[PDB]
Amino acid sequence: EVRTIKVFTTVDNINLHTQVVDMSMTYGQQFGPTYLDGADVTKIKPHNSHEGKTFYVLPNDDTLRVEAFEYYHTTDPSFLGRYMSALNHTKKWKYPQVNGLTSIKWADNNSYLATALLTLQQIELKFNPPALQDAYYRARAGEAANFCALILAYCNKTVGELGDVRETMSYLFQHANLDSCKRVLNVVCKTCGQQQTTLKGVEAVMYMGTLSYEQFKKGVQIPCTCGKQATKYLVQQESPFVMMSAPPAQYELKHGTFTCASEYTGNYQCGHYKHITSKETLYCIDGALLTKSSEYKGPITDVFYKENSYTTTIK
Amino acid sequence: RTIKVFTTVDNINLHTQVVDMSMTYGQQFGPTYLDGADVTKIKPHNSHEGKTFYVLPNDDTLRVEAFEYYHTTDPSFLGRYMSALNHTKKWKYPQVNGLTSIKWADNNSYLATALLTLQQIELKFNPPALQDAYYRARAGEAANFCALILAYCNKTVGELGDVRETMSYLFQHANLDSCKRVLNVVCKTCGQQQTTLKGVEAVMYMGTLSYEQFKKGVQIPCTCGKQATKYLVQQESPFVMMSAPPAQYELKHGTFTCASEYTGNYQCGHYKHITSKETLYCIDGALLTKSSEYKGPITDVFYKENSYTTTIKPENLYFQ
Ligand SMILES: [Zn+2]
Ligand SMILES: [Zn+2]
Repeated sequence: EVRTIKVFTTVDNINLHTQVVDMSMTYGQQFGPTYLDGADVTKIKPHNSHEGKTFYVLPNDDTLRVEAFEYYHTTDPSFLGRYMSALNHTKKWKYPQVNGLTSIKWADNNSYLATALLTLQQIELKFNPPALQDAYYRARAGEAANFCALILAYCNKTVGELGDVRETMSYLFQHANLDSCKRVLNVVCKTCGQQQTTLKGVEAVMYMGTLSYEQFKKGVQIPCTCGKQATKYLVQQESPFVMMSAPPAQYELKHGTFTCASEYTGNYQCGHYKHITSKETLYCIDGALLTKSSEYKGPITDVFYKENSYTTTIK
Repeated sequence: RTIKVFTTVDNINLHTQVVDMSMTYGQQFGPTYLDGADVTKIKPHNSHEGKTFYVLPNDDTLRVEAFEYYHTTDPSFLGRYMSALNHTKKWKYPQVNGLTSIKWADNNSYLATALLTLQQIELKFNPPALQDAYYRARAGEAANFCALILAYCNKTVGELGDVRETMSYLFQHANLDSCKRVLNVVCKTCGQQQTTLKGVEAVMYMGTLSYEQFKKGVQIPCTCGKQATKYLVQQESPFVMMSAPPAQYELKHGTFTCASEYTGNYQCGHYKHITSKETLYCIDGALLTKSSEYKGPITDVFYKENSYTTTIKPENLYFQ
């Protein structure tokens, strides 16, 4: 009167849970949304050949919730669904090697993801969630569908939406081990005196307002709260890299003075990112396309620099 | 001879300048504006001494000032803001039913109902520019707020606007972080699937005007081919906005906060605003009409909210 097969369910592909399913009910009626080898089988009834196979499901009990938390480092019950929704699209993208880096061929307004992925491959960073570390290793090998889908899911963005590199890195850095990173700034006003500040973690590696790391060390003019103008400069830096960002204008990149950079062009509300990396010369990676030149000038928005330990000699 | 003036991108940080009356403002500052009017090709006058002029964010410091005030990095923003402001400063902003409206001009009806709506829902803007201008607009000086909405939406004065699109852009610049929405979709073949939305997506819905109908269930396609039922499980927000393609719809006193009526089509049309107070009021630019009931082609309805949790049991969804 009820026929069954044995299957395995999982939210992480590591902890497998035996389930006996009724062959007259769909997987969705028994599990909720269900996937077999990436394929959506929610509307399907079980087949004899499915016996023994592993199905991804969403976490709808305490056991699966704890396992999702330990793998993704999220308590949001919608995370896996939104990740699977992104993954439906990113699994169709192509991820060619371009000058030895995994890129992404243009699809679905994904240029900001391409330059973020290329950047992550050139700065020293360790991700805390096992799912993000695991997917990053796979991305490095040219299978970046899981990693891109996770990026979208951790930024709560959907495929096709406009992405911003600065916001994207900020979300990802929040899931990286940047706790030891340290930054000390000093701000001097001719009338108010000087004020020092110490930043840790993500705030210690990102700055908004200047693209030049060397200008940041020499001092930048910023509005002072007294209404006058003041000079802010970097006193100390402890981090494996720094990310310098600014509202775009026209900026010149020169070989050997930076690690990599992002350029933003086209319609501002739905624009296009290109990646520039410094190797033996400058390479402009534009999705699957490659060009090379001695220098590069354009609307740069983010520049990444290598760092270890810096202390100023100023004052 | 020469005179001292102030340049600015945000009207907070003022940069002292000396200009000469023999050259244009443009030769000295680049593109330059005085209360929205383009004075790039104008020579300074005696009577300009001490006035504050907007300039484009043409070095790193000014680009930081513009970013901190407007929360955009678009280099075209300031020019577009000024171009709109040169017009919106000439609009009239009468008080209608205790609310700041806009007298009709330049196809601005969508901005009027957006402005009237913002004065009736709880919303905090993140950009200082929008915060400051909203407060001024609440008090009746809405020219800068209206010009900023145009700039943020990449719309020019005179262009046909869309209220739903306009609110999307404004909500994008509002603190909606803690807003949350949980939905359930039930298919007889596929079972249940729950979805959670945050931010702008948690307060906006396209497909039905009726908040009550959203709670009770709406029919949608399922990828298996049958129709499924989508309904609201949980809502945490100070308001919700329900939108639909325009259709004849009856608004009843006490059942909604305010709504937008649209007459026209995809190329050209006109919006009016309907608010529920002691009775229903249709604010049509400067014009006020009071009615016990209202019937019209409604496209957006706003409702007050705080915390909602469904009492539907999935197993009973179709007992209706
Ligand atoms: Zn000061
Ligand atoms: Zn179905």
